[PDB]
Amino acid sequence: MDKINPDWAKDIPCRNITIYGYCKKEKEGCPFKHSDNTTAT
Ligand SMILES: [Zn+2]
Repeated sequence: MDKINPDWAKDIPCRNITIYGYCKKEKEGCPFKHSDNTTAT
């Protein structure tokens, strides 16, 4: 599996958001949907 559609990263929370509650590297090529604006369940 070499092709990865954004739908994959957007379905997997980054350890940053999960552990640090923030992904300062989000601005970088860090994979996953790091959404820290729309706080939802
Ligand atoms: Zn990240």
